Amino acid sequence: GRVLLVGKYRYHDLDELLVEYVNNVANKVELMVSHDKFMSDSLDYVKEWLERYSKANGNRSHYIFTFNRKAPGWFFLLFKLNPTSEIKIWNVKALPDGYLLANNVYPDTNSLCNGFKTLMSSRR
Amino acid sequence: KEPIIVLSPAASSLVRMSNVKEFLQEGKFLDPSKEPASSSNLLAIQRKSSRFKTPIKLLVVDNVEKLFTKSEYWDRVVAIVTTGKDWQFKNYKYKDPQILFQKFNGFYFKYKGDAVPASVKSWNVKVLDIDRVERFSDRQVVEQFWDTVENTLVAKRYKS
Amino acid sequence: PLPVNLRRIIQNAQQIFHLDRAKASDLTIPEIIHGVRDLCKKLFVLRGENELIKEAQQNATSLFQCLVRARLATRRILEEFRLNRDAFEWVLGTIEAQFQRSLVHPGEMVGVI
Amino acid sequence: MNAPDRFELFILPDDVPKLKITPDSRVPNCIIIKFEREDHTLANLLREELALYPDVTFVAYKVEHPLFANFVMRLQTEEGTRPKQALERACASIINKLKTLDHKFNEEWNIKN
Amino acid sequence: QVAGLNVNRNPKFWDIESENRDRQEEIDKQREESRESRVIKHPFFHNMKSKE
Amino acid sequence: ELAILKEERTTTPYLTKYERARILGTRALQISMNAPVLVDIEGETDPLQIAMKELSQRKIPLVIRRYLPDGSYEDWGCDELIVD
Repeated sequence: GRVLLVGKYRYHDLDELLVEYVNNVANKVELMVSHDKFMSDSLDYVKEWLERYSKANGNRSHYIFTFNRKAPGWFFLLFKLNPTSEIKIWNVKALPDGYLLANNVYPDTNSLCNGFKTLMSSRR
Repeated sequence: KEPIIVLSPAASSLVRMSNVKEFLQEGKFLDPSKEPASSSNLLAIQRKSSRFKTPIKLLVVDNVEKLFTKSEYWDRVVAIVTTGKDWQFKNYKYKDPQILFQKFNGFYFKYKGDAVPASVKSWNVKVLDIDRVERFSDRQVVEQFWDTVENTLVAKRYKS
Repeated sequence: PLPVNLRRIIQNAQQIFHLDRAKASDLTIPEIIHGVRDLCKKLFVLRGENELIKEAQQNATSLFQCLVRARLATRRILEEFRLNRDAFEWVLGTIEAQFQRSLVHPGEMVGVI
Repeated sequence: MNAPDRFELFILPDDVPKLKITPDSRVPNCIIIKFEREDHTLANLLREELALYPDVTFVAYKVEHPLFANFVMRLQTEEGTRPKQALERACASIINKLKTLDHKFNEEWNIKN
Repeated sequence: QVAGLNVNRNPKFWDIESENRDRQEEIDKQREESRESRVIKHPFFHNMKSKE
Repeated sequence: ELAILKEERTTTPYLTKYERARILGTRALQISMNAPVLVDIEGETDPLQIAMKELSQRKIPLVIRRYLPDGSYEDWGCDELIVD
């Protein structure tokens, strides 16, 4: 087909679609993986590690990222405010322009972390 | 400051980052479809010429979005490789292909006997043919490409 | 009259690779000898491993091999033409390809011609 | 039998535009103009007028075939000037030249009448 | 105007159920069609299943 | 019996001009008779041009059978014959 649509994104050829969408998504995924707050292990192990780290460091709120094995192309953001606070998981989508969290597009992982902290502060 | 050679990130390109080093430098052409994809978008090659006493070091860049933040980098561009696709030039210095191709050297690589795309014929770019079977002409084609590039380099009075 | 023009090939190589200037060649003598010797065995007019086929194939290219050896001598290559390596493999490949292209095509109605 | 109508030399069909302009991308700031139902009378006038402008670096025309009434003109100006503006300036300048020529001829004819 | 015949369709002497069943049989036969595979020429295109 | 094994094929490995012309004609006719096309067509519409495009990419699904004078023959695929 002369016109290709991937959600709201519109492309004109297979190579254009590939380069503009898939390469950017892969780069953002690598940036998320290379980020200091990433863990590719299983969700239960991520929850256990977060619980242990929060119990050991109950003076701060800890957030980590992990793979969304059920929904490919997504990420689970698990954050625990304190040992007494329940672990809350948020959904992050790997988009070509960045990461979509709470209907907000963040160009980089550090920008995503700053936005998450600002959202937590505002909701608090 | 090393000059820059720009390649098309298109998958149909006959010259990609995976096989650019063996082609432009070593003179041997390999099919890029069979070669594994290269993770690095920056590469460095060495050119030996009779016009220059010493070999010239050049930088090969596939995507200019993350490497052309400054306008002064465009002064180092000595060759542009395109696949005849308009969408390559969305983020370029001259978003119109024509002006880019009068202000820069454009090269299009096609197999011998294949028909040239219409947009390529409407642009000011050189056409370089690579035979599908015989491999001795790869050095000749590379020599033509480097002849054009060296003419541009000498015209720019580059220091090496 | 003989196939594939050698003079044209050599001057094309000289123009392509810029074989002017007093620069010294990097083409060793054994490469020249072995390259020409191997080229004189890849001019296939007849395919097959039969001994009689090999004898006919050797007979069919005697004059042309004499021409090639007369032109691509060691002294002439190093001094008169001043080819370098890359020009030398280019010349050998071009000679082989043009010779293959100059053969007669099965199905010619040569009697009427 | 196959002779075309003579009025086709100057009568323009409705679907055929009198003047089609297409850019020439091989060189910067160049256009190709196709005049329909015209010949050397307009073409040579325009060409020799434009050749004198300092900002016009290339101007030429050709009639592809005498049996077809059209010609194609190539124009290529400096960086500052758009070629179509140069063509308009040429047309206006020739019009003024013809106007003053007519006025002077009328004066002379009245004097010598 | 399709069933222009005046044939008495009394259930006592006419098997309406059989004719109806045959009618959905033939209508489902009409719904039945054919499909074939798609061929695309692209370096990164491969005719594979999801698991494949 | 009459067929010659692939290992002992001694004819030329190149597509002669007569074979090229006949292959192009047959493929063009078949395409004009609504045969499937094995290459992607950008904007081409002429059957002969599509056939030439197929031949350049070694995608023509035809076999050349070369008849030796004694009656034996060699079967060459158009995908394994070298074309200039």
